[PDB]
Amino acid sequence: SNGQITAVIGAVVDVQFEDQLPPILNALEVQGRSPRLILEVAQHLGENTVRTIAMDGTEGLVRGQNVLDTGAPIKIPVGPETLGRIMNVIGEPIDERGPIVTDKFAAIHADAPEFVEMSVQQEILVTGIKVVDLLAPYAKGGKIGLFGGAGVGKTVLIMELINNVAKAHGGYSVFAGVGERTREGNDLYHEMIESGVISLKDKTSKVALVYGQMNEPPGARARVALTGLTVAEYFRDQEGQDVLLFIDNIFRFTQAGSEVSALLGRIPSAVGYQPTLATDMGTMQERITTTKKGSITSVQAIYVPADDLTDPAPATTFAHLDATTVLSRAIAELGIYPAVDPLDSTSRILDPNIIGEEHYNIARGVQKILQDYKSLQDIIAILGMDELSEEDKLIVSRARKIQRFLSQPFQVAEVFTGHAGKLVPIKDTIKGFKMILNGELDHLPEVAFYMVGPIEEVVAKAEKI
Amino acid sequence: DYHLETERAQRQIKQKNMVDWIVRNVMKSITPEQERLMLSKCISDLKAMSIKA
Amino acid sequence: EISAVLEEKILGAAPKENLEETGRVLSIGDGIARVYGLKNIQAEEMVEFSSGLKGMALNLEPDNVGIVVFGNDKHIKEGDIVKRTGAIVDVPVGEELLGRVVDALGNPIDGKGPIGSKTRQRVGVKAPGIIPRVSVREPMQTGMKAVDSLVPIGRGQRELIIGDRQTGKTAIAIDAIINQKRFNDAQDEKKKLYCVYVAIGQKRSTVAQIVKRLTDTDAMRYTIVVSATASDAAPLQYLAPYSGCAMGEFFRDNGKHALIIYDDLSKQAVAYRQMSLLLRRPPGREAYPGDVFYLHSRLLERAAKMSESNGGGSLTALPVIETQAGDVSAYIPTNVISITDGQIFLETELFYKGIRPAINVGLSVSRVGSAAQTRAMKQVAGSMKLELAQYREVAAFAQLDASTQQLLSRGVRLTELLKQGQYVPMAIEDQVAIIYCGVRGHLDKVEPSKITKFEKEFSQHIKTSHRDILDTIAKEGQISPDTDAKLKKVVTDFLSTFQA
Amino acid sequence: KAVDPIQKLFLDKIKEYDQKSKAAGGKLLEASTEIQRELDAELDKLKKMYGGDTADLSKFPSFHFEDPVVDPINM
Ligand SMILES: Nc1ncnc2c1ncn2[C@@H]1O[C@H](COP(=O)(O)OP(=O)(O)OP(=O)(O)O)[C@@H](O)[C@H]1O
Ligand SMILES: Nc1ncnc2c1ncn2[C@@H]1O[C@H](COP(=O)(O)OP(=O)(O)OP(=O)(O)O)[C@@H](O)[C@H]1O
Ligand SMILES: [Mg+2]
Ligand SMILES: [Mg+2]
Repeated sequence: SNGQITAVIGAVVDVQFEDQLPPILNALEVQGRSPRLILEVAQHLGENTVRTIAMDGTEGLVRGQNVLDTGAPIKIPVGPETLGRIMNVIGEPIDERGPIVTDKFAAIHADAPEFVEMSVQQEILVTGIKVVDLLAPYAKGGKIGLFGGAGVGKTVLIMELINNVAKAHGGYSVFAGVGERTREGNDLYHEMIESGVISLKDKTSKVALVYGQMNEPPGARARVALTGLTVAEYFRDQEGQDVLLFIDNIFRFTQAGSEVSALLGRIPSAVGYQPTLATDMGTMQERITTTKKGSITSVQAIYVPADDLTDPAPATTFAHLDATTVLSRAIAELGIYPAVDPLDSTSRILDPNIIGEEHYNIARGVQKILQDYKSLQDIIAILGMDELSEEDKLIVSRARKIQRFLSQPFQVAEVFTGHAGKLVPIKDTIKGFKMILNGELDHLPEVAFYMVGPIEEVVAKAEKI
Repeated sequence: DYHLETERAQRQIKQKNMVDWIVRNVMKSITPEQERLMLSKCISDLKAMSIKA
Repeated sequence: EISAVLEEKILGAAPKENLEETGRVLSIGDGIARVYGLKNIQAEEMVEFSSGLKGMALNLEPDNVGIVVFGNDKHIKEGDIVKRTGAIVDVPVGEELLGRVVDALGNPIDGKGPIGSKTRQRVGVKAPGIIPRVSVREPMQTGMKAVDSLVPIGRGQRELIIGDRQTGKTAIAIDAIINQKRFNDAQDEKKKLYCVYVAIGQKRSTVAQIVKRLTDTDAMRYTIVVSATASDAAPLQYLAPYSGCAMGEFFRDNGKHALIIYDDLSKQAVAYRQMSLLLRRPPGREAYPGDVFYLHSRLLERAAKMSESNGGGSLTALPVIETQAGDVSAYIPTNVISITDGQIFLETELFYKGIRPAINVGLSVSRVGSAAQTRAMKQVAGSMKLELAQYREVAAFAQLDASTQQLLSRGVRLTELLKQGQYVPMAIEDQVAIIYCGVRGHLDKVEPSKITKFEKEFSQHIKTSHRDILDTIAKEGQISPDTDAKLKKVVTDFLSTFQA
Repeated sequence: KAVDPIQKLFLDKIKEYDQKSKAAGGKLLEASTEIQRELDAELDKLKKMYGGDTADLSKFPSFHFEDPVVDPINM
């Protein structure tokens, strides 16, 4: 039927319907509004009034304004025709190339795959990054989370993974920009234009982009991730393809959910969060999976507010991921890029029966050396290096060489620095770290280990000095 | 600068006492016949607003 | 004289008491007024009280309307009459505000008279999207040698000025405003820039001194000062950044270029925290509301570089954040760092040692970088950045080799070269020449205490009988190796002439 | 035109004050004591600040070139 706006507070619009109530998650179109204001029903308030979250701004809304029930949730175009196109939260094209002419639509809200639709295959995905491919290796089909604060480098790691994996992938790709800079989305779009992954002149585009950024109202930022999920779910189930899903970033989705939680009349959770943060994140993340119909490899960035890991939103996101890559500000202060914490990143593929016995033993030896160095740093900061024994000096020297060799010049970061980006095969990674752990390179200065890809570049840089 | 400050101070003082004398004389300007005329004009304006429905 | 002004003010003060759907104040307190009535009022609509104050209709409850008062609450009593204006909260915009000090609502407080504005713009306007945006490619010249070399700013960029109290944040911002006089007085309309200074929570004497400093340097002719001082109400301090952003968005949407400074956004967040705590909203991190990130993000997203189809305009933001004990790990600084494109960190330790501006090179970065610089400045700043990185690498442990002592001396000379006095910004050609002399080893025989005197005398010498060098630099746009050799020869001649 | 009686009365009082000020030669008309005291205090403060007590500032001041003694050229 037809409803009327009875309250507007923030991005929360209460609308009263006369005859029949639209269901929860149903999309309502506001009449008399030019740029398609769409409201999603969140709860039935009672007395034939429902409460909705707006997918755009609520300015210019008067009380009693007519709103029309569409009889369905937010439906978004899915298919081969969405490749190479940019879409907003409600699936409208925003790349100014005309409408997306497709026959297939899907609702952005869907139930998670069941317990019987699960695959347990764990095959290592080689990324070309030494700290990733050694300590927390990625899996072909599975969830990867890049945790990081403000300015520690997550977009650079996202772009490096897209450069190293998505171009030489073959299957498909979906990017979901969630609450980030619109400049980043413009730069990524033009990057995919130049690299040939998007073709403006013809077909055979491989990546579909969905963008809802930080200038959007909190209603739009809380649903654009589901739109990108819907594109990836169609490419996985109805086509049986291997899909790459990049999301940047998840915390904007779970923060936009908390911005409207006070306006929904909810009691706030601990540290002023939404009391349904865990359940909303669970229902969102369980749709991203590798099924028996198709495979999805997902890379999601996660923001930690005020450089805190015990915040409820990243602490909830930790249990929903296979591989974690935690980025630390203190490592970035030391000039090591990427600033991956080696003692805080886990993969669950790091098993001697999956990635090899030598690879597992080298990774655990590196982690033990860095833990011993971290324990020694307290005595080093006070009494200096003179009080240390000879084995402690060897531990410190090898650990500093290991920390320098974990850094790697990225191809996407060259404009920041000028170093040529290096792609390191995993056999060269385990050979170089086995050489460092065996003490075969103790006679080299540690500066030669800095910003070089293979161990041959370490020897060449040491001989250059 | 001294001439400018002196003229500005005299202008400010002239404005202040003119405003105060205008307030006092306006409070002394009310006559009952003009009060009845103003009340009739207010009633006519209220009736004109009543017409504009 | 005076009587004509009195007649004009009387004739312009038409009450026009007709229709006027109104409401009654049920209760007044804590800066929030509950109004019974106003059935057809809109959300975020400006209203007027009976005492002349103005407010914004925040909450559209069924039986009442919650209104945020832009002023003191002692002028409003129970049962007052609230009139709706029919417009969402808007401020006057235009070129009429240039040279004016206004409050958060746009009312002039400098005593210069009314503003003859023709257009008004709302303060809650959404930011441009992906398509109407283009990459930042035009340079923003603040006139500071360290900023223009190491942490460059482009037009449309959002660059944060973050540091402790009394470290020179306002000094950098005012020098950036003053430096645009050479562009504004020139003929190139594309390089002209219009400045907006938003003073939030400061003392009134400080704002008066800033306005006098801008008037003495004649930077006031292209500057709008939006003032919300420490004695003003918290809603005025909250509204002032958005009013100034609307005034800068006027130039942004009309093909012009505007630079806006919010000094400081930490005091605006304190005022908004007071407003939310008086609204009984749930406190979060450090008792702040959970939408303070959205507050700064919706303010700063309106500063962007438009496309050529949108007029080619731009709005540049310089937010200011005051930290406690140099902590950039707090909530508000981390929010503004995540929003903006880069920061300029100011150190208390460097400020106590006389290094002014006290810019931390290791912490202040700019994500735009090479697109925000000219060719000659970028060519010399890459070498300067590499040499300062080498100096910071070798001075961390040396607390020796001839090469290490050479790098230490070079880094000391570059550090003394980047020091600049207050209120005297430099043109980009003078900075390019100065950094060229520092980088190329021309200061190797010069003591670090005489670098400033050498810099002044070399600038005088270049402006005296080396105008053809500046003409060649402006024509080429860079430094060719032939002109590099000529510059090395005339530098050697100048240093031999000064002392022999 | 629908001229308000209050605005017309205000204009009549302003014209009356202007005519009386012309009759009074532009002097202050029926000013209160406190305004006169504040005017005298401000005039005295500006006279002391601008040095009007030393000499009359409404006229052209006279100047004397302080006779210079150069440094000893000889030793
Ligand atoms: N691999 C790298 N090589 C060189 N510099 C790097 C690298 N990674 C990050 N940086 C530096 O860190 C800065 C921050 O990068 P980026 O914008 O990707 O961080 P982020 O974690 O996404 O930040 P935000 O959360 O604010 O979006 C870069 O602009 C660059 O200066
Ligand atoms: N480059 C400079 N050269 C000389 N003095 C400087 C320079 N920069 C700043 N100062 C001085 O440092 C003092 C503090 O600077 P300023 O007031 O700009 O800092 P601020 O961070 O805005 O302080 P506040 O926290 O009080 O706002 C002033 O006395 C100013 O003159
Ligand atoms: Mg990022
Ligand atoms: Mg200041």
